[PDB]
Amino acid sequence: QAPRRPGIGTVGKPIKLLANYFEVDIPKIDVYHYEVDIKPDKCPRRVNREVVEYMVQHFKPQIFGDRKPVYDGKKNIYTVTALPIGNERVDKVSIKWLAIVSWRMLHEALVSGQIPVPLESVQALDVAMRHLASMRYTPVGRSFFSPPEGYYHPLGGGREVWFGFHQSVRPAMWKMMLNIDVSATAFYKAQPVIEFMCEVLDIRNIDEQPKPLTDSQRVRFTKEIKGLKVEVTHCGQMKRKYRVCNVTRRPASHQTFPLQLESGQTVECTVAQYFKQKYNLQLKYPHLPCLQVGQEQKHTYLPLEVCNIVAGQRCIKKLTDNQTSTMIKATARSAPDRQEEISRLMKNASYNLDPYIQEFGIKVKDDMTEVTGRVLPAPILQYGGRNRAIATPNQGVWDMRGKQFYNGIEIKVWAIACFAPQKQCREEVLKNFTDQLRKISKDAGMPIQGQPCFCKYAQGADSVEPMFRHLKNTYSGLQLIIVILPGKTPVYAEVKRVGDTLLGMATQCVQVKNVVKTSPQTLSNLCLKINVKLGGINNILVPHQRSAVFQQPVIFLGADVTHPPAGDGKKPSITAVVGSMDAHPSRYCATVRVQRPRQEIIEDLSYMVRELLIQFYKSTRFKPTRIIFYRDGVPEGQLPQILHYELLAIRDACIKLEKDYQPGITYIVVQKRHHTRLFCADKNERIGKSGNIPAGTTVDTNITHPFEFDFYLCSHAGIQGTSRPSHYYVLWDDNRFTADELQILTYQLCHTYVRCTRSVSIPAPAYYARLVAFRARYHLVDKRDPQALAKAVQVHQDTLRTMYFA
RNA sequence: AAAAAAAAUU
Repeated sequence: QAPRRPGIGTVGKPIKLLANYFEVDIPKIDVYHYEVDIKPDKCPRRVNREVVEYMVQHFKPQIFGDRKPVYDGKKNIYTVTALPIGNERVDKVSIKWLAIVSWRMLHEALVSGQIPVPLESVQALDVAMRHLASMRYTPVGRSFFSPPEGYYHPLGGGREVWFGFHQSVRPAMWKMMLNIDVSATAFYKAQPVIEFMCEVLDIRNIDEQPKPLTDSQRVRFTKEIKGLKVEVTHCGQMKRKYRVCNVTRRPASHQTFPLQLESGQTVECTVAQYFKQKYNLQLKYPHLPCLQVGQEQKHTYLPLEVCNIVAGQRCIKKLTDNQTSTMIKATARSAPDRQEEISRLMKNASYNLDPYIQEFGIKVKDDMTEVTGRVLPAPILQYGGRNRAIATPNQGVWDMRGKQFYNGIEIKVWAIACFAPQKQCREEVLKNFTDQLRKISKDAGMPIQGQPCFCKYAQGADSVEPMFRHLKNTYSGLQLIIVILPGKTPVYAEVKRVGDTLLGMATQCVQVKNVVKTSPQTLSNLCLKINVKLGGINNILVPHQRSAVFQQPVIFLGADVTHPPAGDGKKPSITAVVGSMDAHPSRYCATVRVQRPRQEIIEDLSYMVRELLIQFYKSTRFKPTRIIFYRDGVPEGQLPQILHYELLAIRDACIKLEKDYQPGITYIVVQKRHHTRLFCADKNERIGKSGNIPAGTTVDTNITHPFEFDFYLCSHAGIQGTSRPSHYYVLWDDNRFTADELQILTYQLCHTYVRCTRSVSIPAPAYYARLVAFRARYHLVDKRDPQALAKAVQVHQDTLRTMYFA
């Protein structure tokens, strides 16, 4: 149980909106919940649905009547009236009654408040409404897809775009709502394994050179196919499927396995020879490796040429850079375009004609729910210099033109390390970028004075550490190294490992293409990062517009955790907590840890908060009387456990610091990872080419929680596609914020982000936490272990208190 | 890595 919504907000200008939420009308009835268990039970959900379907259609007069039950594909089945089964395990499948779920109770929860929304009742409603979809389409998380028909969008690397939709049912202010959004995700093309391989290795003619793969080629191919299912072609249309657990180092020609004889003895056989003796198949590519499938001890190896990628597998592995861009061009669409697609999808699903939805007397509205939101007023920013200019945000954006940093750092001692080849970045071009940067930096109050003390060309990652060591040895007062990089490169991680964690030196990296073509905007943005890295302040919130929380010392924290990529289970999850270090709030310090893979709870949270509080005290000489904690979204089903642990840890950090130190805690989870979309009802209110809602629009009624304290705030200007409004859930509040105070404060924090003169989509602290976690992933790049991983992530004392993550 | 937004048996 979270705190109750204290009231609704009154600040700002009302704006009429439409939300991809569709009203659901449920009957006030009892539904009946049965358990099904099937043997074997390691089987995919699509199989179980087949079994249950076969069962329903066949055993009508015996044990089903003419009812239309609904099934989740696993263990749960629901019916609108009781089955003539009583209380009996009927029989490879059995059914036995479990419980009654009350939709009457769910209705009352929504208009009363006094009990938590009953999740078993919501679950039964969801299963019922997605039952037909689950048979017609391929289910993926809470979404549905079908194979490309009438379109084709390959991504490269054996991947392609499938279009589909997200569907979920959620309790809202007075009613259950159906949330529908259009969606698109990457799937693997169903094609032979050899063609998959050629795509991922960029081989244009596999018959050109019949020689084994290089080690790099095999490694690259391996990371790509590991975990996928494949099916075999050499058996008479049997087409047995397997999962890939590895790719052999040896060609099929050289790969051996113990061949078991009828007697039970074993002889050594090669894969190539086996396929000849057994299937009378002489391999075309005995130089290519095999797929190891099944257990890593059952020695089962498949030559590539007898294998196809199984149709219909989603790509969980991360997309590359092109891949991602390619996908966005095919999938993104303006707010109005998306708005039409949702509505068309909605009109074309005909939910009220779904005979399952009818069986349960459920009704859904055809039209997007209308909602009134409010556009919050944007805070003004205070700049420095002799004019002390103000910036007034306009549609979520302002600029540095005519403005000096609130506190600008003078830069007299700085170096250039150019890791791009000299021919691609010659001294004259380098001097040109340098001259430009200096003019711009001087205009911003952060003058880079004179010539660099050191400017040298190098190549490769291995050269970073010796050069940086020399630099630290020779210029112990070096303020900055500008590192020039040739595109994406392993030296970046090396520069950050060496500068952030080994030696404690500030570095600002810049792509050579940006050095070669100096745009004013780009150089100006570089100054923003450089100034704070060197301990400057770019701007502050004009102080009089702040929350009453600033009457006393207050600290703002942001927290995030990043998990290792799919496949990786070895690599750790990373936890990051940042905290404000002044009263503006502008400057932040960071803490970071490594922990058990996949754990969402921030395990060292108490330790981490304690460090931040101690550092806050060192810097301001006050103890905060309040702690405002912004937590990145977690999985809904785990957040009671998350909250219980983390709220206690934060409390513990205070308690373990000093007797009688009890600051008030506000704990807010921020979620961008959801499918709620908001559109202007009035065409004329749409902003930009993308036609999105204005930066600052806030919604805290109608589509939000029926009794708890949550709101949507779209803090940023929509540049492309359809904006995602961030969702804020208040899980704890000792500080008794009113709605306005907390919505305004959250919005203001989106204007304190140092890396751009724009309101960003989440508060600065939460955003910095993400950056910090991402930087630590670079520190771990390696090119006893648990103690070694913790050390790799610990940054040097000389940068530990700086904003190295900007 | 100037930056924000943006789609996710063998």
